[PDB]
Amino acid sequence: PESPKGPDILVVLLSVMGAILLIGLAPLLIWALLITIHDRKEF
Repeated sequence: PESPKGPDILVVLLSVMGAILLIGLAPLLIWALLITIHDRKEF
């Protein structure tokens, strides 16, 4: 019935899937920021 309706697995799995996405975007965001920072430059 109420087998944890929060299977930590599914919740952990989603959170895991979320962490993976953040990790992948992390360097892109940092690179993007550096690039945006280097690409953006004023003018």
